[PDB]
Amino acid sequence: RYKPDWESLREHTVPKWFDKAKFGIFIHWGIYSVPGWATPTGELGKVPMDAWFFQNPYAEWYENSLRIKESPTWEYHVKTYGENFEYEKFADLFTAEKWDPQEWADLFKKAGAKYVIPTTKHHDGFCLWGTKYTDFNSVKRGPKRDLVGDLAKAVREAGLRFGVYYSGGLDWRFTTEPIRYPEDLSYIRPNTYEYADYAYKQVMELVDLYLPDVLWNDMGWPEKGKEDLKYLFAYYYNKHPEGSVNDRWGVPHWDFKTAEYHVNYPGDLPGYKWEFTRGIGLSFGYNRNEGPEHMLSVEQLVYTLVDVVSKGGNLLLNVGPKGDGTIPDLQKERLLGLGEWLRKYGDAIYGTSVWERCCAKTEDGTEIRFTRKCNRIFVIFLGIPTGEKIVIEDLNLSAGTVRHFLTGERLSFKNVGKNLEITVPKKLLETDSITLVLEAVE
Amino acid sequence: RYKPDWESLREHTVPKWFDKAKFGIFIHWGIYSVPGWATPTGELGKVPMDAWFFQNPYAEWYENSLRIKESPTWEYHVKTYGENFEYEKFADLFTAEKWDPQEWADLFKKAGAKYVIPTTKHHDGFCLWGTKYTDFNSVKRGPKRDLVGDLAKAVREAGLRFGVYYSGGLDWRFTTEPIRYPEDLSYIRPNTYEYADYAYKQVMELVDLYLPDVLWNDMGWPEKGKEDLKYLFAYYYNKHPEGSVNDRWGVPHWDFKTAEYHVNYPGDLPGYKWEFTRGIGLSFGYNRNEGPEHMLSVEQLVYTLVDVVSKGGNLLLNVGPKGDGTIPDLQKERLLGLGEWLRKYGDAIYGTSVWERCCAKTEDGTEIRFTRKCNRIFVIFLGIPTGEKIVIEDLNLSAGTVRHFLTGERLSFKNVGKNLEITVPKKLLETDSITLVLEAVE
Amino acid sequence: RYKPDWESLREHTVPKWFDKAKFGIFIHWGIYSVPGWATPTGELGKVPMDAWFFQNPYAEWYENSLRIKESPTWEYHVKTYGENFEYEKFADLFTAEKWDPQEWADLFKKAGAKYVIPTTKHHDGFCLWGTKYTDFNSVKRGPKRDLVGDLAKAVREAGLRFGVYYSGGLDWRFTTEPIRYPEDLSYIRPNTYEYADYAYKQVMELVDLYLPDVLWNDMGWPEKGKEDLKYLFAYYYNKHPEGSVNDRWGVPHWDFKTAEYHVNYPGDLPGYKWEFTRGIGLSFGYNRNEGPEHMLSVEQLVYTLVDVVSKGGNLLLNVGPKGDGTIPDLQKERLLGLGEWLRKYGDAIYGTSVWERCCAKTEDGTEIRFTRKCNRIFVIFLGIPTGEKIVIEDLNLSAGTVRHFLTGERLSFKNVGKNLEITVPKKLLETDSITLVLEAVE
Amino acid sequence: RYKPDWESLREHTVPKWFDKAKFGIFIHWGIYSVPGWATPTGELGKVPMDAWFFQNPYAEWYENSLRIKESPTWEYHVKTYGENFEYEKFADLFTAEKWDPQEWADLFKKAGAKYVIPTTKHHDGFCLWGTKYTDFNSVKRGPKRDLVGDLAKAVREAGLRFGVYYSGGLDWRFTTEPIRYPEDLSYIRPNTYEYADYAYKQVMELVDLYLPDVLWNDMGWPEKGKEDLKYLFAYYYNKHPEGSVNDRWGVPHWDFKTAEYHVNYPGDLPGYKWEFTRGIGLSFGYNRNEGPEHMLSVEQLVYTLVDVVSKGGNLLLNVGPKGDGTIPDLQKERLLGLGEWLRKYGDAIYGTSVWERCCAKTEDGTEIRFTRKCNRIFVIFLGIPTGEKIVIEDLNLSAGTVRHFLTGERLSFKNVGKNLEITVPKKLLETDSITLVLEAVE
Ligand SMILES: O[C@@H]1[C@H](O)[C@H](Cc2ccccc2)NC[C@H]1O
Ligand SMILES: O[C@@H]1[C@H](O)[C@H](Cc2ccccc2)NC[C@H]1O
Ligand SMILES: O[C@@H]1[C@H](O)[C@H](Cc2ccccc2)NC[C@H]1O
Ligand SMILES: O[C@@H]1[C@H](O)[C@H](Cc2ccccc2)NC[C@H]1O
Repeated sequence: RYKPDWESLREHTVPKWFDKAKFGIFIHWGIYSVPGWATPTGELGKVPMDAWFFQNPYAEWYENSLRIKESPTWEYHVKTYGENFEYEKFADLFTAEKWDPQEWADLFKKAGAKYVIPTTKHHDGFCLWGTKYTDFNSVKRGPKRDLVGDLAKAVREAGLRFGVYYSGGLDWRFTTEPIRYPEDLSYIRPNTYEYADYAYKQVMELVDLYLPDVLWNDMGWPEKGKEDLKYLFAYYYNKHPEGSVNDRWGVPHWDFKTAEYHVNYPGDLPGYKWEFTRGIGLSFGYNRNEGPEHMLSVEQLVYTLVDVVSKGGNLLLNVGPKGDGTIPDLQKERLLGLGEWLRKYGDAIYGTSVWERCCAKTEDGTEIRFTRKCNRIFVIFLGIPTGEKIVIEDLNLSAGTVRHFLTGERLSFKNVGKNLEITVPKKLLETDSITLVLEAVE
Repeated sequence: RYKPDWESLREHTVPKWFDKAKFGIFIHWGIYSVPGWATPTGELGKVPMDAWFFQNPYAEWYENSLRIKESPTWEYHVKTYGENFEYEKFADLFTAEKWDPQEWADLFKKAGAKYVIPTTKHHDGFCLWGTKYTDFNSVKRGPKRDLVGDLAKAVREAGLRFGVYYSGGLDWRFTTEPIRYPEDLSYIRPNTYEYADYAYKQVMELVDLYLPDVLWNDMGWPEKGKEDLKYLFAYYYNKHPEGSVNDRWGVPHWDFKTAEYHVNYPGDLPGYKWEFTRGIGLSFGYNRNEGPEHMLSVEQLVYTLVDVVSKGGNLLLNVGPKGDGTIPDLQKERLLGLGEWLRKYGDAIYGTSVWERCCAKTEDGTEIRFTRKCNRIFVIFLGIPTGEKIVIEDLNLSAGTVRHFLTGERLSFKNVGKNLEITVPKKLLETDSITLVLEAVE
Repeated sequence: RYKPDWESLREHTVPKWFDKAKFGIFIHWGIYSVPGWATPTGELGKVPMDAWFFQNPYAEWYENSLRIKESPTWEYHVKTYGENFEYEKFADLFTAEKWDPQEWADLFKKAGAKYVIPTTKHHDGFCLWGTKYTDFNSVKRGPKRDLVGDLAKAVREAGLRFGVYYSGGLDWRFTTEPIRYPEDLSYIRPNTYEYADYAYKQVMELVDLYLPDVLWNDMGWPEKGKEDLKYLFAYYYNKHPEGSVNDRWGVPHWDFKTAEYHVNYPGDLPGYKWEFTRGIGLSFGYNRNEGPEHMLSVEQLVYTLVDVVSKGGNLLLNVGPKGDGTIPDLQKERLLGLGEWLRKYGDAIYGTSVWERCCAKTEDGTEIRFTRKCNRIFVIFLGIPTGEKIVIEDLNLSAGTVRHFLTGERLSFKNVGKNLEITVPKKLLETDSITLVLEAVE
Repeated sequence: RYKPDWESLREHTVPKWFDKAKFGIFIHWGIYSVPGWATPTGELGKVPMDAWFFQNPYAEWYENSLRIKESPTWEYHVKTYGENFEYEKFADLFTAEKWDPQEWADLFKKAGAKYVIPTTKHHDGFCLWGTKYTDFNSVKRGPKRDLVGDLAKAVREAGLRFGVYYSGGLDWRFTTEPIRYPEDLSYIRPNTYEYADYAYKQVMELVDLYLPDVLWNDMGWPEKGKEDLKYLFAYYYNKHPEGSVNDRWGVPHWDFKTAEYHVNYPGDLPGYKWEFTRGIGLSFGYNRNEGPEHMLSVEQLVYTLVDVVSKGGNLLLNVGPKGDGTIPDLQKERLLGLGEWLRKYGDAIYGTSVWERCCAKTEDGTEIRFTRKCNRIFVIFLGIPTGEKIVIEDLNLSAGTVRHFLTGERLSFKNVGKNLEITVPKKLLETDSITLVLEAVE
């Protein structure tokens, strides 16, 4: 039994399943998905926060942007929907007409994901389950359906872990003023006792109805409610020990940390479990303005996951569905392409551990990432070298045998000084897809 | 940007407008205005608090007095309205039948007021705006009108600053026992988390709907809610920097202090901005039992404002309207009379600063008050001397020229020892009204 | 960098070296070592606490015991040393005349310990290093030597890790009344701010002077100083990230938990790192009353270690030296015994991880424990079976091969139903020492 | 009387004398003044903090620097003084052989300073008065003199106000590890209750012995002592109401805020009193490596002061004396320069208030600043224009007359559109020194 205190909850470490899953699908879907619109300005960590909230590239932030008059979103809204059309009104057009959960889970399984996390309530405070705590949810409005639940059955049928995203820190149903600058976030929050009780009841509800594998909170937890978390975590873990919890509660406990786009990205191995999060494009919620110029390429996705994994993390890729319940093809294409590379190279990703170091580079700088599996050292090149002679800078293998991962073919190598040279026959190099993968056994 | 912490809110000082306004109208109007009744016992600071709540001379306290059986109010109520008539029932007779806000603002402008503050919710918890937090408000009951709002438009059209009074500390809708002695106030309060949230939401609502120039709280703020105030003040000031806030919250911040009847009245210059408050009569809410024997005279009003002003304060005079929305003539007379003296002598009051000292007295003790305006020193006599030779005790003017304020007429004066003698020709003395005003230029 | 807050320190998990060490030596050595006397009552968890402190079997508790008049220790003292003989007088008799730190480290290395932790200050508050915060230390009294530092140099040259034990929660130099019942521990403590600073300054000083590998606190941390630990842990981890901290501070953070004698002993796999501690006998400090009847036997030491290791823990075995600095022969014998067994079987102990289950037993009740090392599963019998037929209950191996560990000889086995039967040829059975160890590869 | 609580202390606003003084002298003088060495890296706000403490340009940080092995300061020390030479050894070389406090005060008076504030104790914890709480002070070591008191007597006889600087947040006598990165400041501090008492007792003692006009704390106040400040401020203000306090205590109360070099510098009118501080050069303590290339020029000092004053602030210019007590010539020259300009233009600086705006510029980009004194508006050009035609952008004066300040000569001007043009006859332009100053009366 876990007890309701930080010292006792320290005992709960991140579950083996999570540590091994390596790749998950985040899903930001809500009434904001309907206008599904945002100025695709850039990447968090790259856009000056002085203008960010006024040129918000995150479509889930539509209501906050709409509250800022004379903001691209405001202009777009009045021209498209009209001045008199309140944000909340989108819960009526959000009908998920063409939603098939089994199709999503199927697609996430094909894409190589091992877990899925949908936004159950994002900052606009609209809920995608039949909460008994508010009438602004998907059962009484829009869809008339318990999306969280039906999706949880599907992802589970597909044999995938299911977690929940929940906006503990922000709920615009409790405020009127929009966020215009980062500092605003320190005072424009629900602030009441009532809201702290609401968050607590709602996450308890998610724990009772769905017993998720992950509690992924966002934007901190209401100060007046931080202490409830001792009770909620004990309760949760006691019902579900292999459950997990992220680091965005603003309290002493968490099972794994998080890093967003540029924000918090580790340069080398950190000493704890973490998860990198990002959209395929610049937004989490669907943005009709994003085209391929904005999205990552399959090649880029793979390089990303491999880098995140060689560093001890998991990659939580976000997809942003449309109001009708369909997943844009630009995003479906890319999921399938990552999926495909994972079918071929899964074994060097899933279930792996960090090695002595994460990184290395060749003589002409192709970047190299490492992962472990007991005595087997996977060597992953972000790309496929042209030459057959290959020179890895600063590295000596103690191992006796290096093998070409996809074929098995033993390879010739020798510690040439402070480096290691290996010879890969073009017939092999020609077989790899996106990444030349070697396998060393010391 | 102001931040949600006491140290950062320290930066907000009392707005220039307030410091210069000098005189404001407080308005205590509510369902208590209908019985409009109280035993006119005396002045706060003069009535022994051992009997005060049982002989309450403040008519807005009607419900508290009514809850004390065998109390003059209780007797009067059962004879006039009946045992079976609950206090709350007055919200049905409170119909403001004859209310014209434009007429009030007009009258307050003529009376010389620069700002106005109506009680939006007094201790009986009835609200004079359409709050969404309670059904006991003027839109759903009584008037069927948003009094706060309609009055805010009017006072603003009249070009006057508008603030709000709000009973943060007491709300009898959350208690059943009456206050019988001062000590009772330490435990008979709403006390719940819910009430702290209610106050916070309601003042936020007043800030959102009306963005007042002044947040005038009363009776302290619910202990469980004091910390919200960091957030509310930052929020408020950030929306309205020239906004102001009084000192009755029981937290580290405030823009100006307060003093009631005898309670907290400074003897000389204090080193911060404050505001003296009092009714024209002994009550704030309308009291049909008060006659002129109870009210201040125009002469007394003027002497009061001048004394309060020479000491750095503002005078917040309270008027108590009737249930029909009309302002008793006894009170209208006096407002107009103060107004009249302000038309003549405004320039020695509005926009002034304290001088080296506030006070002085003549040889035969007519009291004298001082105000400044750069190098111009206004010298105000509380009354008009008969003689022409005048002797001001303990004072030497360094200034070269003294002038009779109303005419301009240079006057003859000399430092005669530790005193100053001046000669005012009766033709001049005969021109002043209520106060002989001199003007010195050093 | 770690930051001074529980959330950030959570980032620091137990160092890999500690997780893999499995076996460490504790050393209770102090002026109490001189009288080196205690009644061998029994084991913590088995002696009713109503009598425990009056028949204290822990000899380091001599001063507490002496403070209880008419207690075995009091009588013993009066008779052997006299009434005029204060406990602190032992600091001068504690001369460590025959102490050779390098012999100790040689000794601890032979026995198999991978780390050593001496008491730098026990409840009697005597310090075994030249602290600058007290004169009651080994540099100024007795030994005229920095025991801690001199021992650190030696252990480190033997290639073993060094940690320190510090009695943060109790210090008899700051109290007068002895502990008679467990409940006394709740109010009889130093209690002052001055004591909290002292404790703070002393651990800071140990960090600064010897940068220990483990900070082993005991009896909790002074309530007034609990918040100092955020700073101290951050200070310590930023200077020594591979450093570690136990769980006896009473704050949200720890790297490994502790169990003592019967107290807090897990029956199956917990999910965090812990360490078990006990003496070779019933006391931690030297007890000249203890005979082999009170000590564990090499066989019991071995079974203790295996049991602890199969459950994720480390065993911290305590050694109680004499005031002259020699390690009593009954204890030296036993270390050597354990050390010999480790020489033969250590590869199935050091560097291992837990398996799916920790335990199993033979049809005839010999106890079995498991440990893992990748694909290799070590099956350690707590003793050596007689028959060649071996039936382990409730167990089926999927593994293709099962080898007899010490020789490597493949063995025959088959999953006979819900059990597993293996045949161990007497020649092999006769080869093992104390424990029959098998190796299975899946 | 002030009461010991933030709400009541709010009553104390910044004293009129301080608001009107505008210019003050800071004096960093200590044993660090002896080595008087530092690498002139640059200005705070412009040197990346990742390197800052290893190339510290603030010479008073010598001990911190010395504590970092292989740091310019460490090398410099070892080479010049030796390894066996501890920093505290400088207390004995700090003999102030040529110190004449009255020459200093004469000097500060000529330069224009209206108040002086010497460091009574800097981060190295050496005290420049005969404190009774430490032996590390100027009465017992070095100077054998009460520097603080002797300097207070002199400054006060010169008719200037006296304040004290006290390093409440840092004291290296209580720590061992140096600050290497800004984040260290969060855990490397005295941290003990004993230190909080000490700090408390030492400021109490400065109040008691010299009743300073300003209490200038630095680096925040020990967390354990924050609540002591309610008592101390109340104690101080009740003994000296015209006393004042800066904003580096980290509690709800302060009389004026502070900005340092680039750090916290306002671009336009804030709405509270603040003070700007910087050295004549890059360091506060004497740096014998600094040459004119590192110092501001009299012209830059003047523009600095005008800019600060037009924005509501005071400039606290720092002077760094030598261990013998003489003020280096490059700095004396500059004070005198500033002092001469103040002799001519001071009436447009001392006693002024801010105007509606602080700034404006000429069509040709010469910067302009404004200051007020009732109806008089001073227009200070940061330099002297060449043409006689002067076009100030975005500005219209309602004022009837515009005079050339130093002479009084009426000038011609007209609001040519959105600008204002004035003609300054070269004879006048040639009369001004460093800044063309005009005077406008409305
Ligand atoms: O859209 C949400 C937001 O991007 C947060 C991160 C964030 C950080 C700073 C400003 C806005 C948003 N990550 C989770 C997303 O669901
Ligand atoms: O009627 C209210 C009450 O007089 C408070 C002052 C007060 C003080 C002590 C007892 C009762 C009331 N001032 C504001 C008025 O609206
Ligand atoms: O003597 C110390 C005591 O055993 C603590 C545990 C303890 C618990 C309860 C009573 C006495 C002791 N563990 C370490 C030993 O050094
Ligand atoms: O050396 C002191 C330091 O400049 C503080 C400000 C400061 C801030 C950050 C690092 C070092 C110093 N201001 C007063 C000076 O005496």
